[PDB]
Amino acid sequence: GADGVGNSSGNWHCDSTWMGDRVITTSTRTWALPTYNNHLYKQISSQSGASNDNHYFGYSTPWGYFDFNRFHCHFSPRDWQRLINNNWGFRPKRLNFKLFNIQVKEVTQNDGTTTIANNLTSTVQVFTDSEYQLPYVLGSAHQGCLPPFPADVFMVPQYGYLTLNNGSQAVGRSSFYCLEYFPSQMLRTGNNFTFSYTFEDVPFHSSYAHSQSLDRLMNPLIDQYLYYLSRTNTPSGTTTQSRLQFSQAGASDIRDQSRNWLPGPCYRQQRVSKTSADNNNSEYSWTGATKYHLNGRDSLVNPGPAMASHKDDEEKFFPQSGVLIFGKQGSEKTNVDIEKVMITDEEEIRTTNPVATEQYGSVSTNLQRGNRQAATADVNTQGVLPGMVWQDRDVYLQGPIWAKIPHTDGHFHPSPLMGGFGLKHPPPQILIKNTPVPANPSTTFSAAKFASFITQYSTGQVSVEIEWELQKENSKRWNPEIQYTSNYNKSVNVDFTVDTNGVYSEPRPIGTRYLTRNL
Amino acid sequence: TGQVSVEIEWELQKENSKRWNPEIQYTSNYNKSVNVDFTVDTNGVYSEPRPIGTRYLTRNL
Amino acid sequence: TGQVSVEIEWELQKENSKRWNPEIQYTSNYNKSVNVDFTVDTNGVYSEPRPIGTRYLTRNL
Amino acid sequence: GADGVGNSSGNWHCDSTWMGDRVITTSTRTWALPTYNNHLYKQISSQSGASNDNHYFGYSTPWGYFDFNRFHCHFSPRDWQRLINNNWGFRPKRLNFKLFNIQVKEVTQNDGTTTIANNLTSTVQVFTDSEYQLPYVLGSAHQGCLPPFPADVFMVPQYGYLTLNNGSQAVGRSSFYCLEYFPSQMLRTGNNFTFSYTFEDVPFHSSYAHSQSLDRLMNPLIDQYLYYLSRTNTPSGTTTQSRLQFSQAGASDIRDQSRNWLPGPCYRQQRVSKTSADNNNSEYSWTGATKYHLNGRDSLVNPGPAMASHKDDEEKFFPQSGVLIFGKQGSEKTNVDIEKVMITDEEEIRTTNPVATEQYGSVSTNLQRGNRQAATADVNTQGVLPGMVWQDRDVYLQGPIWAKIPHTDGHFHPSPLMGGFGLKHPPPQILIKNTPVPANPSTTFSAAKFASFITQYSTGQVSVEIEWELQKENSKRWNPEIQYTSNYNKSVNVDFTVDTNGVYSEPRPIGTRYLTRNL
Repeated sequence: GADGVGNSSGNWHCDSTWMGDRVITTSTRTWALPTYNNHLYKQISSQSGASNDNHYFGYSTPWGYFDFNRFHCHFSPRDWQRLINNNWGFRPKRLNFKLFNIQVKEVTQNDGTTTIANNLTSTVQVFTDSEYQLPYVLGSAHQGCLPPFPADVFMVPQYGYLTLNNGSQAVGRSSFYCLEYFPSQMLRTGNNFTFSYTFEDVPFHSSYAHSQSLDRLMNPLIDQYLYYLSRTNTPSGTTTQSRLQFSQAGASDIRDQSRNWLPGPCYRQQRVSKTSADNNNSEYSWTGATKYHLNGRDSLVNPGPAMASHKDDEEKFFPQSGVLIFGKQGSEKTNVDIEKVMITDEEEIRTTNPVATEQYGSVSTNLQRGNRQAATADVNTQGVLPGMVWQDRDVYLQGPIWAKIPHTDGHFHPSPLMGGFGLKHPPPQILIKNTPVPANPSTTFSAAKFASFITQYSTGQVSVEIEWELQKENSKRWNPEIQYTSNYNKSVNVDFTVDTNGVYSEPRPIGTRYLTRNL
Repeated sequence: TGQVSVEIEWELQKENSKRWNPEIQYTSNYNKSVNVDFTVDTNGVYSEPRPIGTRYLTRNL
Repeated sequence: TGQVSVEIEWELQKENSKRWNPEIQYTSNYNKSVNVDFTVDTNGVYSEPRPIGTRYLTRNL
Repeated sequence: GADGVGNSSGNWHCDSTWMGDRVITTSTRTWALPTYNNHLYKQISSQSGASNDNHYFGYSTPWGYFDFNRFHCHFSPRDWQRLINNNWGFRPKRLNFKLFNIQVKEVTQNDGTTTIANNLTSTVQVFTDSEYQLPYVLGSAHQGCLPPFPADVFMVPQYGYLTLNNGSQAVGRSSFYCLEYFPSQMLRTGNNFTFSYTFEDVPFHSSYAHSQSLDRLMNPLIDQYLYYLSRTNTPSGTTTQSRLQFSQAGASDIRDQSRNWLPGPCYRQQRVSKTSADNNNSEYSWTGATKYHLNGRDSLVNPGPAMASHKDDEEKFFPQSGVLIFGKQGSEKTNVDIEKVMITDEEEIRTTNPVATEQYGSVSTNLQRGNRQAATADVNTQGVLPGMVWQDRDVYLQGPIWAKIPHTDGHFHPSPLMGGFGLKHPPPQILIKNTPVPANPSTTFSAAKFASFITQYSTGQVSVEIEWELQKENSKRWNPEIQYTSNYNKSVNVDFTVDTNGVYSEPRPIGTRYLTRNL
């Protein structure tokens, strides 16, 4: 804190710089914090009637929180293009955070019109846990981000959490956390708040696409010295007899060649098309879904393991849940049409990961003999076999930056499914509250709890700064790369700009992988 | 109106005992229930279900 | 015949938790019984009544 | 431990010395230790049918223990007479303990006659808890002391303990202690054991008797200046009228004088006589007893609070349980006659403590008025009132030296009831065991527990040394004191000596208080 009431508690840093190695990003927004719940905790549970897998049990706090998990908070559409076109990889070294210029207003509903006036003595209290002692809500891809466009004002979302349940009823192991029981900093008008954070080592995200499929690793000019079994039986006469022949695989085959590697694992998806006439007429939405079954209830697998989507020369098809889906500007919550959503497309992983809608391969069912013919079956699911390789999912732009690895005895490879950077100790949650002000107590002592409070809210500015490390590309490719370009044709509205009514919108998803590497 | 803060320092006396079999302890019931004990209800009212005394661990006379 | 002695050093990891309501603990039943649990009987035969697992205290995932 | 098998592990000190301030005592005995229970713990409970107050629940260990709680262990009859006749008080400063010359024998029952031979490789294991973590059995006045006469050999008693019960069944709070779970020292033939101990401060025991009763503190020659109400009404005529007169109390009254002090508290006893013809014909033994009621069961109060016994010029009477009772040489356990027991007599406390068989005093029941006459009742019980004084019970000779104060939130005036010195940290228990030797296991692995062991026992010598502090008397009394004297008349046998068959016996109890002090 500092001097106040007529002295600002901070300026607007809010700039982007590029040092040739690392990137430094800063952004600033204006927020408004309501009082939630009327200053009291409440338990919340699902409805009486409900599906067995829709039940939940939890609590809802008066507190509220700041979250920037999304890139578009930290990157303009232009700054996003120094990154993509010019770089193979990037990772989040370090960040910095602060709040300033806090001011608290009180409102009076007298008569039919409200009035709003400053309360200079009121306070706001803020803390960051940083010991990871609370349930961690971030990384679930909720709403309430800092707006992508710097001039908008946003509303701070409410905080809540869930724990173990049986039906709609709690179990004995379920925990209840009172946020009032942490140390926090009470900020009056002239006071300000700061903290800084340091990311743990994490591998770079890969913004390259491969220039070679795992099918073809070799030169067609030269034959292998290994043999495979080419032909099972021979035409000895008008009737064939069994004779085993062997061959060496050259450029005329290439399906029969020996290899050191296999594609990544798969957990299979249903296929649907964007053309409405193609798809079947029924509800398969839930029945045809791919699911995992945990403790007697089923849960859809929305992102799934990373897989190529539409195969080759079919754009029309995408896996049912297998991809991320973003909404356009101003889309309603429920039952919205096809042209309102923006469906992501991942074709860049064809070279390693298998297509989401097709089988991994085929495997031999039985042992052949003289009188019993061979047979085989398609394998729809694979775990990880020694000697396989894969890629991860794009981070895109408006998608999530990081997620927290659960605390467990084992985990295989941590990278999270939606995208981005798995962290064992991610950026800590920041929680904020309006301190309650009692209103006009009775003259005689009571001992009952106060039901009456002054109605008030607060507002101010918030600033975030992150340092990013870059991985440059060095490549001998002769011919030019594919780049991200805005169309040069004329239009009614420019892309990624405000319209005539002052509404900022994002036309399309933008993925991170354009530049090409060889496998 | 305003805020008030209290801090107290307490001294502890540890137990050293050769008893072979296990002690009686204070435990919250593991069975399911509509409301958890020592927590707020659906209307936001905090309550204490039962009195809790201090003497569980055993000494020999 | 003779005697044998074994000594092991164990390292512990303490819990730090903000949970408001009390944990589930392992407790021996306070009701009366013919024999105490985890003790010798009238013929001098030591027995273990039930398996005891290690995980009671709770963490958040 | 030390060199062994042909070298002794210790000598016999065993002597008494007097330095003019403190006394130093040493004694040595020979012991024999059997194996108990066949090397295994057992729970023990009362019988199925039994009185509600006779139930118990506990355990019996293979271990056994050394106890000297009794003076006659540490004092001959002559050494006991420097103490009594020459001293006002004594207390136990310090002690020292050791075991030596351990030897272990194994016995073979083959045919109809046993043979006994050395086992040189066998061991004995001994420990002292000293942290007071076990149930403390000592101070309950059990048998198994070191013999009073140095030439006898004694048998080491078995150890056991009790805990909470409900009926004959255990409760959940009852504890089970395995003595194998303490550190102990394993002693082979040439090895020896030692430890020393230091008593905490304790007030001297009082071996004086008072030369003044609390009745008479004053000189008869002079009158008091205080007044009391001598006479309630006056003979105004043939009929008396009420007039209050007052008087000063001189030597002709002395019952009416003012005093600063009161006698000690009382909890009353029934009276019986040594003459058989006097007592009533019935069983009042249990019904006429004085008892305390704890948790729904009744327990006799055997010693009771310290009180004078037979009043004055009645020797014939003694309180029912109110006194200690010792048996003569070779008395049977149950239903023994009057002349076999030795009943102690405490008359020396008349001057302060009230007689055990009579009331403390009388107290006014009601408020008088014109038409209602005064009334009063006898008070059979008193707690402690401010400004009272009392004395404690004699320690005698063959009675117990000390006891352990229970560990509790409060206790009033710790001195124990049987007699002697209450200690918060008394001398620790010493526990001893024969290490088990397996016998001839089967050739094929079993995993069952061994039921078969070599039959063997051990023996050796034990030595105890205690330092005592003395409090000398300084008195101006002109005429000679009462002393303890052995009768000079001829007799068949001398007192406190062996008989013609070699049996040592103690003729009478000997208390500690002879020399006189003024109150």
